[PDB]
Amino acid sequence: QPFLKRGEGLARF
Amino acid sequence: MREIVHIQAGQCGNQIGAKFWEVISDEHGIDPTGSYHGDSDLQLERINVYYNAKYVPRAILVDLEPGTMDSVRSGPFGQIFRPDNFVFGQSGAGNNWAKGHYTEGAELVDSVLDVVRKESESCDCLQGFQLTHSLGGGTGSGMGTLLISKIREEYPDRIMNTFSVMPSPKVSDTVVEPYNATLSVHQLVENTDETYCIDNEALYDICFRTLKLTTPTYGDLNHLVSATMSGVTTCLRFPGQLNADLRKLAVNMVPFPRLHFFMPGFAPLTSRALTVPELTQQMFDSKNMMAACDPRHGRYLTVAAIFRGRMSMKEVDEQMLNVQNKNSSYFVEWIPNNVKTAVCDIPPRGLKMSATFIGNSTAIQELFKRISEQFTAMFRRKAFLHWYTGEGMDEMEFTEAESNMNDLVSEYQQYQDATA
Amino acid sequence: DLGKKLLEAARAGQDDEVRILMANGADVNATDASGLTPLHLAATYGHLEIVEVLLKHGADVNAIDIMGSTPLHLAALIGHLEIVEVLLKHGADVNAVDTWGDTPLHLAAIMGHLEIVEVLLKHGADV
Amino acid sequence: MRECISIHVGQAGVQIGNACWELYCLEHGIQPDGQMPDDSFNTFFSETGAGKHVPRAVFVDLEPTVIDEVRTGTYRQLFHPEQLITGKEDAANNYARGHYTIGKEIIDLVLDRIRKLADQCTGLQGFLVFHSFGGGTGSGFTSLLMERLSVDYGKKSKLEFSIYPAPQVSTAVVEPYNSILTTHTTLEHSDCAFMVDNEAIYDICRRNLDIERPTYTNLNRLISQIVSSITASLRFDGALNVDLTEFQTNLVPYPRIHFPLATYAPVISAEKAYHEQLSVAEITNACFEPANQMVKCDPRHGKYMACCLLYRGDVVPKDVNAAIATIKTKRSIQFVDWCPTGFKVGINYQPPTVVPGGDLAKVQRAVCMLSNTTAIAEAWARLDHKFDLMYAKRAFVHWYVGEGMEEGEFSEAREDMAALEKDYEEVGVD
Ligand SMILES: Nc1nc2c(ncn2[C@@H]2O[C@H](COP(=O)(O)OP(=O)(O)OP(=O)(O)O)[C@@H](O)[C@H]2O)c(=O)[nH]1
Ligand SMILES: COc1cc2c(c(OC)c1OC)-c1ccc(OC)c(=O)cc1[C@@H](NC(C)=O)CC2
Ligand SMILES: Nc1nc2c(ncn2[C@@H]2O[C@H](COP(=O)(O)OP(=O)(O)O)[C@@H](O)[C@H]2O)c(=O)[nH]1
Ligand SMILES: [Mg+2]
Repeated sequence: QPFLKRGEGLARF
Repeated sequence: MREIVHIQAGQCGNQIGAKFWEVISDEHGIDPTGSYHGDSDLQLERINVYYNAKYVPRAILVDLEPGTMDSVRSGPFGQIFRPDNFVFGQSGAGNNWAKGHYTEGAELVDSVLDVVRKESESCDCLQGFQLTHSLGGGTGSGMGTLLISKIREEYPDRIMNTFSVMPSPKVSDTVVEPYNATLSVHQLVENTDETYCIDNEALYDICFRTLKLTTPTYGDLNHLVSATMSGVTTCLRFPGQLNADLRKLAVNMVPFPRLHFFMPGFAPLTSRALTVPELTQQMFDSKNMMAACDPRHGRYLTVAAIFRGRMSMKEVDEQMLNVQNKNSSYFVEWIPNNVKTAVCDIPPRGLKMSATFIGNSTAIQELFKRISEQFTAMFRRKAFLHWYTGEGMDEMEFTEAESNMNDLVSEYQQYQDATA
Repeated sequence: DLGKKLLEAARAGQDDEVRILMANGADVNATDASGLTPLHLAATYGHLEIVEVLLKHGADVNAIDIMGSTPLHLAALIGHLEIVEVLLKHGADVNAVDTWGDTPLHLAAIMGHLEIVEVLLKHGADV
Repeated sequence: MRECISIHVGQAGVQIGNACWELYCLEHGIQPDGQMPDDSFNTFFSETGAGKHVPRAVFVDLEPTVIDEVRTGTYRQLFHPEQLITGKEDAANNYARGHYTIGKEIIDLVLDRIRKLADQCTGLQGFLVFHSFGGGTGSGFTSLLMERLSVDYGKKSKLEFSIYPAPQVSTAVVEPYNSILTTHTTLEHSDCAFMVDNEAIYDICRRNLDIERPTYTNLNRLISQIVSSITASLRFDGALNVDLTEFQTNLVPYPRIHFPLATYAPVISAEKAYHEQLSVAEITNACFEPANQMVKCDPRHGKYMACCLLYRGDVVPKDVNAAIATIKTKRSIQFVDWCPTGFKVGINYQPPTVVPGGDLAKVQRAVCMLSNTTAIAEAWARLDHKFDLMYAKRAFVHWYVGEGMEEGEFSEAREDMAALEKDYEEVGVD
């Protein structure tokens, strides 16, 4: 299973 | 922006979500049948935000456990909900985040998103999503976060709001809860715009110490949650005297994208009306916080205060000002005017005057420290780790989430000590 | 190998397996690669009857894995009250510190196992 | 005639427009449906031929709630329906949403509607733009509109009436960022801008009208009284400021320093008991009292670049000259070095008008002084300081970068503001 990376949601801004 | 799409997942999610609809239905005069029986056009001006015209809540009920849909459907207001909106499985999540995020949850998630999608497409203009879930269990936590990420993928430009209950052993002495909540908090820092931290630890303490309840039940704690959720949504639901949606709120409350975890509060707490000084004092009191953090241990980045009821605005403005003036130390000085007040003339049921508090405080790191210490205690003895990896979940996700949450803690700490 | 079968049987709560394995000579103080014994694993997963059976038959109540974890550590951590009491009744080191500096009391406190916190205090736990 | 098109952008701009057009109708005897019992007010109203007078005005907001009230309210028949323009979701107090992501969705529609008004002008002078500094739309979409209008109407003048945010009147934490961003992008595109400090209007309603908590209506009717004072010359065929270009000529010797201070008198409560009407001298002296300024700042501190006095009502020219002469002997009026020191005088002889039943008493003579003074730099400095405090932590910046704006535009704007503060400092250094 691939998992969410740190800062991956920061890309939206 | 107008409409809000409500999602409730898991046991905790559905029980607080049900209580939320009862309170605000009563506030809007929507009866258990979906019939309007209110006494003022104010109650109906923004009914559209949470209801579809009889009035049907724009809510999607989700669980991997079957029985919780039975228990809400026969709940006090269980008939208002659209039947088609109930999306549930039979397996269950077994308090296992990885079952909720990756296996049992992944099998049910596309079915939910089809209901979400048809609720979205019916909206004039979509304002965002709000989710009620617990972080200590399996469905609300694991599948709730899977839903959050799916919605964020399909609606990248919409606001994601969450009311997330934090685990406390005082309420559920289940030792895998720090695992599930850390995995979830990782999801939350990346993918939500606003998260109200509903801390079961604080809920229990309030009920036990403040309310003098010897053995607080989920009904007692949910009483505080429902009142908190009514209060923080007051400006969405009642005519202002404020022209603002969820996005304008997020813009002004969140100075840094990851620091979007709010410490909600309420006054007066309950299970004679207060004066405006009383309201103001109690609203900033640690005892009134729904997150088990001492705000005098940190600093406020931003604060929103909502007063409900007929009251003197010049008294409110003065109370708020002297609190900031008398305790300037507790407020970050490089965000001018970061304490905002709004007032609504409609009070909640059974009350003449109330005040709801939304604080973006660096003291919330104490909540995450508490969870982190419990996660580290379990993780270092590697207990029950196979329950998760056995569902296909990489072990590295554990250390990844723990690192992200610990990064969150220090990020609060540096703004706590930043000077201007 | 009987030791590893016993280890698996203790972790899984297989009461009859534990008995039969022991009847065939299984090493009660077998260790896995990280030093965990059958008593560690039964204490961790809440298997009270196997805990008592292991201790009736020569299990080291104070065995430590690689990380200095005693069985009392793990039961105090996971929250197994009756097992905590049984380990103490058989002489578990109430003040044992593992490789992280933690006593069983401290793990009980961190996890909010308050009945266990009290039990350890009754049995001379330090703080 | 010599038409001016008024554009109202965002909530503040729409609601001030409502008050302004309400007052204009009263001043010219036009009814809420455009009817009334070659006229000079034809600059601001088209004339059909059935005697319907239609404001040369566009209302734009990125959400519909405020403009919906115009379409349903007392003046629902005053404006062309196609004049009132709304999107679906607003700029969320975010300049970048107003200027880039959301604003580009509707900018062409706004320009088409403006083009249709312009095509009904024989000799368009330019535009009057009303907007808040703090709003995502008022700041961000205004800047986009002003850039586009400079290209599509290259030789036309553009004037601004903009609302300066104040903690006492519903500001938000990001507003300072919005104020700087709009000011920087608009600066090269505006010939003259009149700033209204919400705290000054607030102060005046509280002091002069004894309104403890002024509503927007309270504030906007006062604002519209000053705005009407400023645009009267365009609607009554004046001798002074007879066209938009003349505002630059009369008030703005240095193009960047184009923010005159408005001081208005007298503001008198309609509830006050009978009293003698104030003379020309009395209302002229009041033009030099800080409490009457539209922007809070200390004029004693600054120097004047230009100064016009716009009188309305029962005002005899010799009495103006005597009052001004008295001022020059008694007040310390310093002009910057290379600007002529004459006051320019306009007199409109029509009685000043108030909304019937409003807070403002009807008076026999009123005056609005427009002074381009370096003292208003103090207001830019207040703004700039609030911007600096947040920006040093990059607080809230990510919201802007996520909506089509590059982070460098923040420092580019702030640098422009710093040069503007130095413009003020250097023009008035002894
Ligand atoms: N004086 C006055 N100020 C107003 C009025 N309406 C809003 N404001 C001010 O304008 C600023 C808020 O921006 P708005 O104009 O409401 O926002 P907007 O232009 O609609 O932009 P968005 O709503 O963010 O899309 C604040 O500083 C308010 O105090 C008004 O009617 N009169
Ligand atoms: C949809 O409901 C709300 C929306 C908003 C605000 C708010 O708190 C008072 C709300 O009620 C919960 C808000 C919040 C905080 C601010 O600064 C911390 C701000 O600048 C500004 C605000 C609001 N604006 C004002 C002038 O209060 C706009 C966003
Ligand atoms: N405050 C509150 N907490 C709850 C409620 N139901 C469950 N919880 C908490 O949620 C966590 C368990 O998650 P749960 O929702 O029951 O599991 P799920 O069904 O897999 O999402 C524990 O921390 C419980 O204390 C409730 O009604 N109110
Ligand atoms: Mg707006």
